Amino acid sequence: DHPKYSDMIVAAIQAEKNRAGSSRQSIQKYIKSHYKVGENADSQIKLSIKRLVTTGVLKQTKGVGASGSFRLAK
Amino acid sequence: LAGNAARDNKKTRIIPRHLQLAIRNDEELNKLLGRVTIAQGGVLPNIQAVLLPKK
Amino acid sequence: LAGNAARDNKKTRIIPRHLQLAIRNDEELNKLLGRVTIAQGGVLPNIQAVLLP
Amino acid sequence: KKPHRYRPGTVALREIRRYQKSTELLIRKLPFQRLVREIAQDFKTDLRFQSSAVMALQEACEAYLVGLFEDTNLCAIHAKRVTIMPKDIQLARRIRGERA
Amino acid sequence: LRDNIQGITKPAIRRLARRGGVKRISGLIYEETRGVLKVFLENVIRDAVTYTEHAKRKTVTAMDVVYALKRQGRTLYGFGG
Amino acid sequence: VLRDNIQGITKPAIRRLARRGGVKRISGLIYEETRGVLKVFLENVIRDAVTYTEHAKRKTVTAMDVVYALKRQGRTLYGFGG
DNA sequence: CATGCTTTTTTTTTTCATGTGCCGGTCTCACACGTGCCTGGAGACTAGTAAGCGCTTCTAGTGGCGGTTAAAACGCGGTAGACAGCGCGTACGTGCGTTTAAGCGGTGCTAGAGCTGTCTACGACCAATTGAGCGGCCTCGGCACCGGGATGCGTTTTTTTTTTCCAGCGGTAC
DNA sequence: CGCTGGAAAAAAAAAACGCATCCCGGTGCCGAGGCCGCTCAATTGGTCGTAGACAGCTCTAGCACCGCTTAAACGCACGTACGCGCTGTCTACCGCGTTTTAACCGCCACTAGAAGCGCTTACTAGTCTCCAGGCACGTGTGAGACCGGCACATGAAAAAAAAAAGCATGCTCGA
Ligand SMILES: [Ca+2]
Ligand SMILES: [Ca+2]
Ligand SMILES: [Ca+2]
Ligand SMILES: [Ca+2]
Ligand SMILES: [Ca+2]
Ligand SMILES: [Ca+2]
Ligand SMILES: [Ca+2]
Ligand SMILES: [Ca+2]
Ligand SMILES: [Ca+2]
Ligand SMILES: [Ca+2]
Ligand SMILES: [K+]
Ligand SMILES: [K+]
Ligand SMILES: [K+]
Repeated sequence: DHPKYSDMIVAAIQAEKNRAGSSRQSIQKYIKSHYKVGENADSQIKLSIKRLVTTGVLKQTKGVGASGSFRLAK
Repeated sequence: LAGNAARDNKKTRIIPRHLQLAIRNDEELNKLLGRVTIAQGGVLPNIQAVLLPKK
Repeated sequence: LAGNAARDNKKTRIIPRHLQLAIRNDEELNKLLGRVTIAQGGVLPNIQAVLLP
Repeated sequence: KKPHRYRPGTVALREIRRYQKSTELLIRKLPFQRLVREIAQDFKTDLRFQSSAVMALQEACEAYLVGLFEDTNLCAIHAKRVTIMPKDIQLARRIRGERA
Repeated sequence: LRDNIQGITKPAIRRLARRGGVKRISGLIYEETRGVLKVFLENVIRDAVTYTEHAKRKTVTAMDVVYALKRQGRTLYGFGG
Repeated sequence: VLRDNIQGITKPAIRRLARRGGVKRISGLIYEETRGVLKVFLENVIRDAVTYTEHAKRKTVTAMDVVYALKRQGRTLYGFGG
């Protein structure tokens, strides 16, 4: 019942230990444990990241489209 | 049961009221005849406690 | 009446609840089906005045 | 940090609106099924049940109770109360001709 | 029998009474209801089983319940009236 | 043609009925309330009774007509036959 | 009792928070529709009756009449009950953080519901035979109905234990 | 105000008046009870077709079991509103007396219409034969159900601000 898979990601890298790169599986594991979820959530965080990748807000440090690490603009 | 109710009213002959008294006082007959009206039956004497005078 | 209740819920298909709503809202059908339970029917929304704030 | 807290009754009302709107069975399906078989043992053991038969019993039960509550509620209110109590149910059943 | 009648949880009764448009529920009601509910199922099932036994069956059918409820004056639609 | 026999159901007669019902004190409003209920009863029962009369092609309402009618209304009566 | 003053009190607005309602995009199950076949409804007969109909018997339903007298009705006065109001004590509601098991999807086995074919007891149908029990007459005795009288229960009057409501001294705060 | 005594009213006694009910025996009527004679239903005994008992066969559905996760239940802490019990007001109802009414009873006369019975044929049961409408099973695709994210209405709290609720004034009758 806590929406914004944006907010979800954003809160997860935040409470994630200081990195210059943070991986999808390391955030997909935080979001599932710290909030209510389905099972397409794994597949929704996938889509959620690709939108945050797109708008310039989350820029990815290592890797490619899905399997990589992601950082915060400023 | 009616025959008993009649002896209990110094009457030789069962009348409706006897049949009613018999039926309404027997838990099981009452339940069987729950939706039945007995002609000239009257009702069981019963005055709710709170309606009786104070002492 | 059910068909109306369904149009009133943007549903193509009548479901139980529709049949109940139809019946309980029509004085005469209610009275006919006074001692009938409709599977998955629900009850008419109705909160006694004195219960409101 | 201040806590948010609905006044006593505000939720109850919300719950009322919620469940009146809906038709889903309100008793948990298994605990009911066990209660059915438990009660049926008294009349004959090694009895089997069509799942539809159990569901029918549950539809009937919930419907019956929901009904009894509606009637009870009125009895409670009729006594200038808002809180249903056993004596309210008893009146409702006594008048319904369910009990003596 | 664990007294599965406890399986009829407080919150489930609360729920039913909510659909009945009840706002406030005395603690005593939760046991009261279980008792009434039991009495109901006893009376209905008894009859259902009696129909089962008459059919020389070992399996209670929906119809057994349907026919039983009709007798009790609580007719049920949508299980094969 | 003769209307308003419903007043013929006198206050004291209603008092009497309610006494047999074990009522101790009766609000003035009750006497009209009761007449109305009583009327509704007779309307519903007689309607059916007559309907049975008409089906028998009779012009005379029999006790049985009333008995059969009351059975329908779930208010069975014993001691007027069948 | 009009000014003015401070104080609190209720009345208005702000401010959050919620929830809940609405809307896009996606994924499944169940409606819907067809196929193909099987049986139950249709047809066109013959047979047997129920029931319409018209006339006949007589029950009991209607309607009127007039003489009590039981019951309704109107009115008065006075309690005792309905009802609002206010205050006190806690049981009920909300929510949060912790415990549980219902639920879901899945797998495997067979109890038993159901279906078929076959045989024979059982029940219907029918024609003779007859006593049960029906309607109809007649006869006691239960009971209903009275009234008189004894007892039982409510009410009032009087008494009496019982609460209460002023005063007073003391005696201590302005 | 507290603590002790005084007369002043106040449930809690008793003793007196009265009304209603119960209980007793006596008397007079109505219906229960029984009997008789007549009628129709049951009985009997038989003949003939079929309902359903049963055994065997099929295969549906009900059950048992397993391994999850999540939604639901549970339990505990906190405090608000509700129950309800006490106190007090006002008057609606109860009870009872005189005045009114029309139900009740009993009897009478007249007639619908209930109930009955027999004549007759339209009307339904009933049969074998025929066949299509609707059944069980298969297939498809589109509602609608589920989601996650966003503007929506409705609640509960804090704040700000008009609205009514109590201590401190100068002025002018009237004693
Ligand atoms: Ca679906
Ligand atoms: Ca389609
Ligand atoms: Ca005939
Ligand atoms: Ca309390
Ligand atoms: Ca435990
Ligand atoms: Ca005798
Ligand atoms: Ca007599
Ligand atoms: Ca003494
Ligand atoms: Ca002094
Ligand atoms: Ca003093
Ligand atoms: K005919
Ligand atoms: K007649
Ligand atoms: K089966």
